[PDB]
Amino acid sequence: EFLGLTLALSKGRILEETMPLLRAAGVELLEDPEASRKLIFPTSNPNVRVLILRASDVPTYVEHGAADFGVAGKDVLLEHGANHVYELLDLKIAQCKLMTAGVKDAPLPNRRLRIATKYVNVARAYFASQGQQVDVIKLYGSMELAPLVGLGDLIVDVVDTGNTLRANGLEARDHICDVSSRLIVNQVSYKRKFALLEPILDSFKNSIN
Amino acid sequence: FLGLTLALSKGRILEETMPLLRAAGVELLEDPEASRKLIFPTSNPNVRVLILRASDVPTYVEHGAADFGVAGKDVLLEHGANHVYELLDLKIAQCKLMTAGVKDAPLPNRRLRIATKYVNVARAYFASQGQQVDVIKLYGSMELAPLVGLGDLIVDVVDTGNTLRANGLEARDHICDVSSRLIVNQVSYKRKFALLEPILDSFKNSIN
Amino acid sequence: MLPDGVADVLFEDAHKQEVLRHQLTQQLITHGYQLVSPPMIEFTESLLSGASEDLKRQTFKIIDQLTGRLMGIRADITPQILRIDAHHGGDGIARYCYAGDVIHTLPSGLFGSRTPLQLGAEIFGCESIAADIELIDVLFSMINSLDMSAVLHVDLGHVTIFKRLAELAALSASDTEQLMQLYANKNLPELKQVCQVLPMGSDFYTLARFGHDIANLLGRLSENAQQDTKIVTAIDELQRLKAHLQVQWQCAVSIDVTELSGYHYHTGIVFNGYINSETQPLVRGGRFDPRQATGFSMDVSRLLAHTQLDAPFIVLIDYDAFNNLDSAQRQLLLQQVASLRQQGYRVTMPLTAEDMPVGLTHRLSLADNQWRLHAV
Amino acid sequence: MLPDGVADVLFEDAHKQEVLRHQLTQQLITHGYQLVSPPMIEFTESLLSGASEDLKRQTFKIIDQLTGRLMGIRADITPQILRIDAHHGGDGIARYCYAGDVIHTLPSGLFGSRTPLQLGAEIFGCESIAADIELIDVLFSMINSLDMSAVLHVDLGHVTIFKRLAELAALSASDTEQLMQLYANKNLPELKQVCQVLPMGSDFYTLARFGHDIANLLGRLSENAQQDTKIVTAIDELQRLKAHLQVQWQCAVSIDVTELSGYHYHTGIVFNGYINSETQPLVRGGRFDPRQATGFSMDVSRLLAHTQLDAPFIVLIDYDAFNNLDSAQRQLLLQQVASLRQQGYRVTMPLTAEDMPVGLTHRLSLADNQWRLHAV
Amino acid sequence: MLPDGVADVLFEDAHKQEVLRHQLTQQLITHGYQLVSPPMIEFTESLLSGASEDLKRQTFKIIDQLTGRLMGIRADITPQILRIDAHHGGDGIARYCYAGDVIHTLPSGLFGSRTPLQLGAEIFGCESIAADIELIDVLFSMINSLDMSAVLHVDLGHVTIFKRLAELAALSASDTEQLMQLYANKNLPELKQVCQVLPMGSDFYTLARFGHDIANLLGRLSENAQQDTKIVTAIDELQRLKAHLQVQWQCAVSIDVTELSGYHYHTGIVFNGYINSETQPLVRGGRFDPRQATGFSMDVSRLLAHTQLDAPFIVLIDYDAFNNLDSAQRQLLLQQVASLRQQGYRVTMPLTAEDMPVGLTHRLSLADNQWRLHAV
Amino acid sequence: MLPDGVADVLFEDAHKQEVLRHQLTQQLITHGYQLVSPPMIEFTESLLSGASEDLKRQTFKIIDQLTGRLMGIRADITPQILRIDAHHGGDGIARYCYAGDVIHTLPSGLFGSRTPLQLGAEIFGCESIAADIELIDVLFSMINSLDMSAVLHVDLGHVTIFKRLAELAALSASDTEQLMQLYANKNLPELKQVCQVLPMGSDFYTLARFGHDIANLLGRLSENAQQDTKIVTAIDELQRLKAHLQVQWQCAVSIDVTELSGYHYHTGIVFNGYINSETQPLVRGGRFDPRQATGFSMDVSRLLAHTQLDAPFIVLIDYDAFNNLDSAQRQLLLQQVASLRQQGYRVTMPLTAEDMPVGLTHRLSLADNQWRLHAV
Ligand SMILES: Nc1ncnc2c1ncn2[C@@H]1O[C@H](COP(=O)(O)OP(=O)(O)OP(=O)(O)O)[C@@H](O)[C@H]1O
Ligand SMILES: Nc1ncnc2c1ncn2[C@@H]1O[C@H](COP(=O)(O)OP(=O)(O)OP(=O)(O)O)[C@@H](O)[C@H]1O
Ligand SMILES: O=P(O)(O)OC[C@H]1O[C@H](OP(=O)(O)OP(=O)(O)O)[C@H](O)[C@@H]1O
Ligand SMILES: O=P(O)(O)OC[C@H]1O[C@H](OP(=O)(O)OP(=O)(O)O)[C@H](O)[C@@H]1O
Ligand SMILES: [Mg+2]
Ligand SMILES: [Mg+2]
Repeated sequence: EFLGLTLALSKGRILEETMPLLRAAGVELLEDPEASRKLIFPTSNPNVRVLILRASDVPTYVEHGAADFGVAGKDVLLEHGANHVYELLDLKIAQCKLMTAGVKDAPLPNRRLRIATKYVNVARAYFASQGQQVDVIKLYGSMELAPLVGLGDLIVDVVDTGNTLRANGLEARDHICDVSSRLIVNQVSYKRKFALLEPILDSFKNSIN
Repeated sequence: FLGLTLALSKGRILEETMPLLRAAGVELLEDPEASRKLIFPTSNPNVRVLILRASDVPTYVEHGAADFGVAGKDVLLEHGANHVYELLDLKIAQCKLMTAGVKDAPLPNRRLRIATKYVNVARAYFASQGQQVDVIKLYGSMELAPLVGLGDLIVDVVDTGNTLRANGLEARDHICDVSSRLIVNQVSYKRKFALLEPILDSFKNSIN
Repeated sequence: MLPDGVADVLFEDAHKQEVLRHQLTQQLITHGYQLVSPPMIEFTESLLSGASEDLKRQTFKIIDQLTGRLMGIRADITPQILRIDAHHGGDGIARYCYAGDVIHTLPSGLFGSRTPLQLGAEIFGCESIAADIELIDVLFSMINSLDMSAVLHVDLGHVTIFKRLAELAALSASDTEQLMQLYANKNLPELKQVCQVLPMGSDFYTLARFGHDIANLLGRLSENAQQDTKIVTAIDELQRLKAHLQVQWQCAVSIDVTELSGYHYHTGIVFNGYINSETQPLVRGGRFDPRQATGFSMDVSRLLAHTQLDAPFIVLIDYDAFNNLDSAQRQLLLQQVASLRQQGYRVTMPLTAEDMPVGLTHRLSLADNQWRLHAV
Repeated sequence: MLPDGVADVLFEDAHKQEVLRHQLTQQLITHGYQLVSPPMIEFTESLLSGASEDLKRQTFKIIDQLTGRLMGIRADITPQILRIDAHHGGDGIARYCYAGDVIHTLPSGLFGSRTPLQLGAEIFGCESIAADIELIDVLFSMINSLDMSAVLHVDLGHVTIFKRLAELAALSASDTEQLMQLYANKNLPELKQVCQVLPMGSDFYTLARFGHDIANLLGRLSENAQQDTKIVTAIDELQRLKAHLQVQWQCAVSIDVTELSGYHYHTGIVFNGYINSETQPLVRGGRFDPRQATGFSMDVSRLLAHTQLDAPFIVLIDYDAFNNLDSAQRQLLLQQVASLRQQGYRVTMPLTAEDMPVGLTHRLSLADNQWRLHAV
Repeated sequence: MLPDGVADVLFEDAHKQEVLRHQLTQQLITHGYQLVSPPMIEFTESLLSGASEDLKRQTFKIIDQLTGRLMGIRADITPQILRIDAHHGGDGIARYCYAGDVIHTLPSGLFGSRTPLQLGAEIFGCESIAADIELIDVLFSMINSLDMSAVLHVDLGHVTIFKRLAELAALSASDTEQLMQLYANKNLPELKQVCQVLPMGSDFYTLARFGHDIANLLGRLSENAQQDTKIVTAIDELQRLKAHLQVQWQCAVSIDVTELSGYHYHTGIVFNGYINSETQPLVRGGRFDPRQATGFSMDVSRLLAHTQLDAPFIVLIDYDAFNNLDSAQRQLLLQQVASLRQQGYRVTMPLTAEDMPVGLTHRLSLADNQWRLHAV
Repeated sequence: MLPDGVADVLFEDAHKQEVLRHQLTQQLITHGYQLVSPPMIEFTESLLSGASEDLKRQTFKIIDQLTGRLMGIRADITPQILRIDAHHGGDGIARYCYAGDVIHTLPSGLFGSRTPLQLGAEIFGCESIAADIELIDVLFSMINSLDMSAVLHVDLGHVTIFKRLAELAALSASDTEQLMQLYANKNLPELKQVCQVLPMGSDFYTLARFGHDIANLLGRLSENAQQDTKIVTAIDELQRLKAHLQVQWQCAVSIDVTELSGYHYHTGIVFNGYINSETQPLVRGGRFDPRQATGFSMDVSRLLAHTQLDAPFIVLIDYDAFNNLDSAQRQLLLQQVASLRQQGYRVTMPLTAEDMPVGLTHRLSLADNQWRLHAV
C-alpha cells in the first residue's frame, strides 16, 4: 500500500487549470503525461502522487478509495450521484454550465419530448422539476449532432462560449445549473490522512480566494 | 438530405478510413479536428460524414441517424447490436480484446473483480470459462485499475502492449481479435442499395 | 412524472384507441373468431412456456403470496391463447381473437412504449394453407377499414426451407449458427467461402442470393433439395400467399427465406407487416410447425399515429338560460340532450356559470323559444 | 393452472364484457366526461401518493431497469386521475372517465378477483353537492341502461360527522382507532362500555346505535355537536342525497355514518352500491381532496353475472357449395357476407367440410342461384 | 451460477471462518458475555421494531403459513438481542454475545456480500461510559488476538451534539433532513449558504468544518450551545473515549460529529472501525435505548482476507501397506491415527490406490513394523 | 413472541450447540473432509434441482432484486454440495463436510423446529462400498465422542433390489405405485392378492415377508432375480454394511428392503439413524445411483437434548476490593483473570457494585493479600 496521498485528475482541461493550485501547494508534476503512456505519476512532494483518468472515472476512483482525493466537474458529480465522497472546495475552475439546447428557431414538438444526453439522471431530474414529461436516450459524446439527425428534440450538455452549439446549428434554451470543478475527498481518507490533507487543502483554499 | 450519412469516430477510425474513402470517391472537404462542427460534406454530393465517439456509432447506425458506419468489433460486441448489417471486415484499427493483471501477481483465490469498459464482454467471456466474476464499469485508463486495487484483472483492447507494460501490467488470456467493420442500417440497405453498392465494392477492392 | 416509455393516452387519443380496439374487435368477432380476455397475471410456467430469452427478459416477475410461486405480468398474450385452446379448443378447428395490454421491462424500440395494446387472431387445428389465407383476409379487411394514408408492406419467410436443407446437409449446430449469423448480416462474400466447404453448400448460398425470387427458387436448388417433400410444400405455400396478397389485396410482398429468427421457436411460415419505413413490424404472425396453429398480433397503439377520426362535437348547455326554465321546459331540453347524446354529441349540463368543457365546439342556446346549437 | 382469484373471461362473457365496457364508456363520454387511459405501471411516488396501507398491500412492486426506482402495477386507477388532473385540469371544473384493468396481490372478497376491470368517473373543482348529484345521475342512468333484474342498494355515509366529533372530543389516535374497529364490527355492547369513559362518549355511541336514522340524528346529539357547523352541513348533505336518490331514481337508501374505511382519503361523503346480497360493494365513490374532487368506480367484470345480451346470430357458409363457385360468384358472395357482417351477423368461411362454429344458428346455403339464410 | 454478492466460503477459508467465529465467540464468553443463538426468522413486528427504512429494505419478507403473518429473514441480529433482553435481562446489568448469518436484499458496498456472518456483543442496563470502555477493550483484545497485519482505524461520533443543536435551533424536519444530507456529502460550500439562513446556523457549519478537532469544538460553538448540559457531556465523552483508545490501545482515532446515519436509532455515542482503506466499516457500534444499551457487531467473513492460519498438516495413509495388514495391525494403526487426529493432523484413509488429498504434506508409511510420518 | 417451531437457543444450550458444532466439524476435518460453507440463499435452479415436492414445499421463496429471478432460503444443504463438487471436485475422489442453518416453512415433526442446524459429510467419485464404510466410521466416532446415554439404531434399505425386480417383472407405473403403497402400509394380505396376478409376483411378496433376513434373502428369490447382477450386489452391500456396523461399532441394525421413499430420487443404499424411540430419524444418508456420491446429514439441534456439558465456572471479581487496588495490583489481577479465561472460566470485571452475572458460581475475592475463588 501507498502511505501518502493519491490525487485523481483528468487529462486536458482539468490537469492544465489545476497546475497553478498544485504548484502553490508544493505538488508539481515531474513529467508531462502527454509524452507518456503511464497513467500514474510522481510529484515534487514524495507523499503525493497523481492519477490521470477520464473525467467520468474521477468520482468512482475517489469514491472507492483508489484515490484519496480528486478534482471533478460538478456536472459529473451530479450525474454520478455520489453520496459517498466529501465535496470540500469549489475550485472555481473549468467553469461552464449544464443546459438544454434544440435546433436554431425550431418549435417544440407538441408531444412527449425526446432528450438526447450524456447526463441522463440530471436530464430526468431537471425536466421533472419543471412541468415536463420526457423520454431520454443515453449517448456518450458529440451531443450537438443529435437534434440535427432526428435523434432528439433537445439535448442536455455543458456549454461555455456556445461555439459548439452554434457551429452545429443549435441554440441554448433553458439553464439547468452552473458547473465548476470541485475538490472531492474519500471519506475514509479524510479521517485517516487528515494530517497529510489539511496543509494541501488550505493551499487550495488560499489559491482560490 | 436524401443521400448517404456515414458515421465515423474522430481519431484512429477517421484517419485509417481516409485511404478507402479516397478510392471510393468520398474524400473530406475540410479537416474535422480544425472545427467544432460534427457534420461534414465530402467530394461526393450524395455522401456526408458524422463525427461521433466510437461507442455512439452503432447506436446512430442502428436507429437510422446514419445509413452506415465504421465501428470496432469490440464496440459491436459490447453493444450487442442485432439490428445492423455487418457487411465487411475492413481490416483496419486491428487490436485484440484481452485480460490483463499486474506483472507477476497471482490470482486471488476468491471471486475475481474485473475493472472494464467492456462489461457485457467481460461477463460473457468469464462465464464461457465456467467462472463467475464481479465487475466495475469504467470508461477509460483501464491499465491503472489493478495498480490501485480497483480490480484483479482488466478487460481492454491491446495492440503493441506498450500501455500494459508502461503501467506495470501484462496480458493474460486472449478473448478475441478486433478490427473495424462496416455496419449498415437495415432499412438503408433496402432503400438506398443503389447508392451503397458502388461504395461497398470500392471498399471490397481496397481491402483485397 | 411517469417512467420512460410509459405514457398516458389522453383525450382524443384515448377516444381513438377505444374506437379502434372496439371496431377491430367487432370485425374479428363477425369473421367467426371467439373473443377471449385472459388475465394480466399468470404463473410463469404457462406464461413463459416455450418463451424466447427476449420474451422472458421483457416479462416482469412477482410472487403469488398464496403459493410463493413466481407469476409474471404478461409481455405477450399468445401463450395464454395456447393454454386456453388446450383446455377449451377440442380436436377440431378453433378460432380465437383478443385485445389486451401487455407490459415490457424495456421499450422494444427507440422511444417505444413499455405498455402496448396487443390485438391478435389465431386459428388452431387446421393443416391447410387455407387457414393462413383466411387470417390474411381478416387482417387486411381490418387494416383497410381504418382508411389510413400509410401503407403496409408484407415480408414473407419460411424457416422450413433452411431447416430442411440443414438436416439433409447434416450440418452441426456450429454450422447452422454460423450460417444464420451470416444470413442475418447479409455477408455474401463470406457466405460464398463457408459454402464451398459445406455439404449442399450451394443450396445455402442460393437461399441468400436468389431467395427473393420465389417463383424460380425450386429450380435453382440441388436435386437432393428438389426431391424433399417439405421444401417443395414450403416454397409452394409462399407462392400461394404471395399470389393471394398481390391479387386479392393489391399488396406489395417481398420474400426472404433467410429470415430465421424463430428457427428455434417452432415457426414454419413467417409474416411481418411493416408500416411505412418503421423498423419494428406493425404486424407479426406465423405458423407453428401435436396441434396445428397459425396467427398474428399487432400493436394497436402504433395505429393511433396513422388513423384519424372526425373531430368531436363538444356541446355546452347555457347555464343561466337553463336555470330560468320551468320544470316542463327542462324535461323537453333533457329529451333533446338525450337525443344529441344518442347521436354521439358530447353534452355537458353545467354545474355553475363558469363550467367549461375542454375543446368546446358548440353551445346549446335559447332564442325565439328554440334551443339550437351554435358554434363558438 | 391459473392462480387463485385469477380467471379467464372467455367467449360470450368476453364479448359481453367488451360490450359493457364500451357502452358504459360511451355514456360517460356523451355526458361530458373526458376519457383517459393511463398506463398499467407508474413510479410508486405518484401511484401510491396518499395511499392507505390496504392499497399499498394490494399493489405489486417492480424495478424500473432504466432508473433503479420502484414502480408498481396499479391496484387502483383513481390516483392516476389525480396526477392527470394536476397537469391538465386547470383551476375550473374538470370531468374524467376511465376503464382499465387493475391488479391486486390478494383477492378482495370470497371468490374475489385479483384482476378486476375498474371503470369510473370523477369531477374536480366543484365544492357544491351538485357535483355529487350529477355523478349519482350518470351512475344510475348507466346502471339502468344495463336492464338488469338484480337491484342496486345504496349505503351513504359521511366521515366528517365522526371526524368533527373526534376533534371536539379531543380523542387520541388510540381512541380513534379503537372506535373505528368497534364501529367496523358494530360491537354495540363493548362500544357502550368504552363510551362511558370517553369525552362526548354518548355522541360516539349514538352514531353507531342511531346513525341509520339520519332524519333524527342531529336531535340525538349533544349541544356541543349540534352547534358545530360542519356536523350540521354533513347531516344535511346526507338528507339531500338520500332524498335525490329516493325521488329521482326510486332507490332504497340506507345511511351509515360509522362507515369509516377511507378515513384518511375520504374528505366527506361516501357511497357504496351493493348488488343483491354480495358483501363487496359493486360501486364505491365519495368526496376527496386545495382542489375539490368527487367520483366513483366499479368492477365491470362483476356486472357480467347480472347482465345478458341478445343471443348472437352465428352463420356458417356451406363448404361444398362455396368451392364449386367460379371467381365471379365468390366475389358476389363475399359482398353479401360483408353485408351480413356489417349487420352484426357472425359469419364463418369454413376451412374444411367439417368446420363447425360453436352455437351455430343459421347456414348460408345455395339454391336457384340465390344464397339464403336458413336456421338449423 | 450464484447470485451477485452471494459466494461460497470454501475449503481453507471455510476452516478459517469456523476457527475465527469460534475463537472470537469463546473470548466473548470468557469476558462474561452470555452467548445467544436467536433464529434466522421471526415475525416482522419484533424483527423490524424501530427499524430504519434502510434496514427494512435489506430484510426479505415471507409468510408464516400457520398464521398468515409477515415474517422476515433477519438482516441484523441486534433487534433480536433487544427482544431477548426484554424477556430475560431483568433491571440490572446484562451482557450478550452472538454470531450468526444475516441476509440482505442488496449488497451493502462495492463487491459486498448479501450473506455476511454477523458477530457482536452488547451491554444492557448501564448508564456509565464505563460500559462503552469495556466493549472497546473486549473488541480490541479480540482484534489483537487475530495477529493481523492490516490496521483498524476508529471513527468516533455522537448524535447528541447535532440532536441538541437541532432542538435548540428549533429546526423543522425539512431543515434537519437537508443538513444531514449535506453532512453525509460534506458539501461545505452549500452548507455555508444554507447556514446563513438557519437559527444557530454557524453552529451547524462549525460541526462540519471543525468537528474533527474535538479538543476545541466546545470553544468554537455559540454561547447557547456552550451552556447546554447535554452537548457538554457528549463532547466530554468523546474526549474520554478518544483518550482511552489512544493510551490503552495505541489507536489512531478520528472524530466526526456529523456522522448521523442511525439518527433515529443511536441515542448517543457512535463507533465505526475501518480496516485499511475499505469504505464499509468492518465494525459498527454505539449507544441506544427506558433501558440503557450499548454494543457492536462485525462481519466475520471480512476478517478472512486479513487473517491467516498455520498451514494444516495433511496426512495420507499408504493404501497398499494398509490393505496387507491383518485385523490386529489395523486396530493398532487406527489407534495411532486416532492419536494423530486428536493432535489436529488431518488423516485420510484412502479408498483406492489413487486417493490423493488436496495439499498433501505427509505420508504415514510402513517400515520395520513401524508406521511413521515422512514429508512428501 | 416468536412463531411456532421457531425458538431462541439461549445460554447453556447456545454454548452446548456452539461446542457440538465445533467439535463435530473438527472431527470431520481431521478425517480428511473438506469444510464448505455455502450461502443461505441461491437461485432455485441449483437449490431445488432434483428436489422432492416435500423439499420445495419446505423451501421459502424470495425475488432477487438484481435479476427478478426466484431465489430460495435453503431447506437442505446437500444440493449445494452437488453444485460445489461439480465446479471444484474434479474426476477423482472428493470429501466434503458442512454445518449450517436451514429453514423450513412448516415444522417437520410435531412441535419440531423450522430452523434446524444441518451437519453432514459426503464422498464423491467412489463406486466402492468402502466409501460407505468410511462414512459409517466417521459418523459413529462422532456419535461416540458425544458420550450420550441415548442409543442410535440403524435401519438399512436398498431401493435397487425392488427397482431391479420391477424392471425385470416389466411392471407398469400403476403396478409399481400400488406395490410401494402396500409396502408402506405393511398390508401383507392384500400384497399376497396383488402378487398372484403380477409377473415375478412371489419375489415382491418375499421382499415384504422376508426382507428383514438379509442373510437368506438371495436364496429365497426366483432364479430370474438370483441371476441379475445388480440385485446380487445390492444384497451383498447390505450384508457388508450390516456386518461392519455390528462388529466394528456394536450397533443393532435392522434391514428393510421395502423402504422405498427416494425410489424416484436416485437412491441406492439408504440409511436412517433413529435416536431412542423418536419417529423422525436423527441421521439420514444414502447413495446416489455420471458422478458417484454418498453421504449423510443430521440435525445438530436434536443432539442438544441427549448431550450434557460440565456446568460452567462463572466468576465475579469483587467490585470494591478491585477499586481499592493500586495500579500494580490491578495488573497482577488482570494477569490472573487472563489465566482463568484461558482455562475457560467465565470472568466478569464488574462495572458497578450491583453488576451480577447470570448463574454466578464463584467470586474472586481478596483475603490475606491473595485473590482466591470461593463458591457462593
Ligand atoms: N467548454 C468548457 N469550458 C470549461 N469547462 C468545461 C468545458 N467543457 C467541459 N468542462 C468541464 O470540464 C470537465 C472536464 O472536461 P473534459 O474535457 O475532460 O470533459 P469532456 O471532454 O466533456 O468529457 P470526457 O472527459 O468524459 O471525454 C467537465 O466535466 C466539465 O465540468
Ligand atoms: N491501440 C489500438 N490499436 C488499434 N486499434 C485500436 C486501438 N485502440 C482502439 N482501437 C480500435 O479503435 C476503435 C476506436 O478507438 P478510439 O481511440 O477512437 O476510442 P477509444 O480509445 O476506444 O475510446 P473513446 O471512444 O472513449 O475515446 C476501438 O473500438 C478499437 O476497435
Ligand atoms: O460552449 P463551448 O465553449 O463550445 O464548450 C462546450 C463544449 O466543450 C466540451 O468539449 P471539449 O472542449 O471537452 O472537447 P470534446 O467535446 O472534443 O472532448 C463539451 O463536450 C462541449 O461540446
Ligand atoms: O496496446 P497499445 O498499442 O498500447 O494500445 C492500447 C491502448 O489503446 C486504446 O485506446 P487509445 O489508443 O485511443 O488510447 P486512449 O484511449 O488512452 O486515447 C486503449 O485505451 C489502450 O490503452
Ligand atoms: Mg474533452
Ligand atoms: Mg482513444
